[PDB]
Amino acid sequence: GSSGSSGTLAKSKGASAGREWTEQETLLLLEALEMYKDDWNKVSEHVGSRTQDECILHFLRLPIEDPYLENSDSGPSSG
Repeated sequence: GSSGSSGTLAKSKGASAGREWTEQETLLLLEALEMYKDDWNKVSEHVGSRTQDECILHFLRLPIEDPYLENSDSGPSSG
């Protein structure tokens, strides 16, 4: 089924337990993406609790870049 150019899709997560990227991690990934942009081996190390593979994936997950749009707030300290 094809409607538009972009591959429309939705992700439903709630019960499936496993791994999760925390706002903290998300940033780390970027920090390295600047220095070890290509050097994945290091990237996986920069983060801390992530492997080369995982890192690569996460990278292809983040939302689209916007010119001007108020993003969510850090909020409380999620435990």
